[PDB]
Amino acid sequence: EVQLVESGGGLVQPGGSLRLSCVVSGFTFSNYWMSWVRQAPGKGLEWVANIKQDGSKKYYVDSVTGRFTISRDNAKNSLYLQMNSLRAEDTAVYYCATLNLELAVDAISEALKWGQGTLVTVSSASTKGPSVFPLAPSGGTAALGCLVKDYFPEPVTVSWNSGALTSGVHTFPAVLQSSGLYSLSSVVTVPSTYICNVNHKPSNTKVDKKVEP
Amino acid sequence: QQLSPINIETKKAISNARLKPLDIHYNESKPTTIQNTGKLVRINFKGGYISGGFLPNEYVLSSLHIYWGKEDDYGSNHLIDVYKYSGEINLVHWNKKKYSSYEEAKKHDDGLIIISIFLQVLDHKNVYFQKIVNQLDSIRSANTSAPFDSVFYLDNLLPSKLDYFTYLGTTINHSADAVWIIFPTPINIHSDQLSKFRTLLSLKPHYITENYRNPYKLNDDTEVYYS
Amino acid sequence: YELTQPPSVSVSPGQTARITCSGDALPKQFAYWYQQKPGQAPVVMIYKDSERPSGIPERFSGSSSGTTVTSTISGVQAEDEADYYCQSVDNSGTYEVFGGGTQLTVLGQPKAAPSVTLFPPSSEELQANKATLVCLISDFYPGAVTVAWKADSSPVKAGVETTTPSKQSNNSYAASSYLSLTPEQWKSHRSYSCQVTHEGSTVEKTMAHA
Repeated sequence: EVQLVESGGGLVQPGGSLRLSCVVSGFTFSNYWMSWVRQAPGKGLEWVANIKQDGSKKYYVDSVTGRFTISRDNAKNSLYLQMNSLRAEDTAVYYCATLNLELAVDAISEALKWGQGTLVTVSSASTKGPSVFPLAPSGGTAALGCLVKDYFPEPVTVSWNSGALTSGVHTFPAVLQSSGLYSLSSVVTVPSTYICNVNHKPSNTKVDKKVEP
Repeated sequence: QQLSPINIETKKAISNARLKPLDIHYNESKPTTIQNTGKLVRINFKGGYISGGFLPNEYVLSSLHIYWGKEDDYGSNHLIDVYKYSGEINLVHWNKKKYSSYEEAKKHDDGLIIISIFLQVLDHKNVYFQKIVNQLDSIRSANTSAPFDSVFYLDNLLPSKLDYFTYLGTTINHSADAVWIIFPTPINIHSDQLSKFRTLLSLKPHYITENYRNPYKLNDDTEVYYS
Repeated sequence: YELTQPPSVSVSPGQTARITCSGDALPKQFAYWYQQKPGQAPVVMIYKDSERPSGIPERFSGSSSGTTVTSTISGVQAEDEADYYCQSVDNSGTYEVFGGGTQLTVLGQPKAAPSVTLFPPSSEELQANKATLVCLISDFYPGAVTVAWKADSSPVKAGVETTTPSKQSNNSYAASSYLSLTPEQWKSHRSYSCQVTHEGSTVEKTMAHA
């Protein structure tokens, strides 16, 4: 099967530099033209740039030209993106994907999948890890959760018991407090041990909080 | 069930009335991209269709393929009365009406229909075929594709006379069943035009001097029809 | 070069939706259609104008005529409420482009009341000299509420942080409000309350200390 595991960057200062990457599996990466697409929070999809199989032709947006550059290694089976002189308007989720099936040898329909993306936040502000607090419980069901307070920037991933518990779990979108630090909480409803797995990557934090009554 | 290509014997091939005059409409057709597949040159298209003849409904044109050999007098996939042409062009059409994708089409015996147009080197510089030759710079390397950058009308590559043979065979790589439509009348080209196709590369590396496939035995339950 | 599609289209369940894109290079080039749901990556519904992938419902079909390409959803379901973007190249075939994006809103969604769970300040947070009351509001349609924090009948204003409503998977909305107190502020009342109002209906939850 096709998977486009989009690793890469995170928080960076304005005017700074980063290098995203996209490892691919499931189809002959060597045969396809590959392309980067970005999507800002609450905004539409924007094509950034593409590259020819051998790498003899690269095309970008009619902006962003002189600072962004694509590369690829077909042996290691991955796509790359250097980006310098970063702006606030480059703040987006960057997606690695094949778009054109006409520009591909032995084209397959399966190779049009998209990955999860990597968030690229550009901000003068500094990194801050969250304080995770337990939310204790008290007609046949109950509710408990974890409180991820004061972090920056996005995102944070809360799972419950290593991604085993899925049903009943609600991870709410974060408030953006006046202070400038994000803050959210994840809840799970249960029948009348539960451990939330908090992970803030830019801050590089990993808290696994046990909730008890 | 029956492998392609074959040799079409005119003596053995029968004349069926169901094979009516063919409706060929490449008016909407325009080339999207051109490719070096590692085996051959392939131009992808958007638009146009074939209909009438013996078809139950119209089949939309999908792609164009080109086959050649190391010698100018031996390059076609198909033969007619054991005669081999300089090269063969295939045009793959599929049943868009019935099936929801080209990949679903391959899976069925009524899914694909492939026209064959023969190339014969005759000391005549084909003005239309040259437009494909001009794109060969952009795909010299193996497994590379560039957009087709020229005004090009596909129905300028159709032969003078459109009488045809037909049989139930397969796609060249045997990936799927395909009803073939073979035009005996070829089109004229120059040797220098075909010469550039041999300067393409492939999967150690080596130039694609030839890419045709050798003929197969006609099965007991496979008959070739004629218009 | 840009692809033009209407930013919004409204339809009711069981009706035939049509979303169209426009562009000068559509006679030359093929289009693609991507559905996108909240907090998820784009997924192809149709490719090369009219080709459906395995897994996509038969509802979804694509047609093309000249400089327009029209994605069509028959017997539309609430499931299909999502953004749909069309994708194509320019006539050179090198510069890829997405359309503006079409917000497909499905009508006749029934009035859903908000579920409310109020969490008090944790035992741990009080040791840090802070106190945050967490009000979680889930499963309400349409996507809009108002939140009134009541410190023992008295309305509170300071330290209140309430989210904007967010579209979920099940197509109802969710929100969360965070009241900030000091330990003493929290401890000097017999009760606080989160009162969420939705379509002229105020449902509330309450907790004390002891």
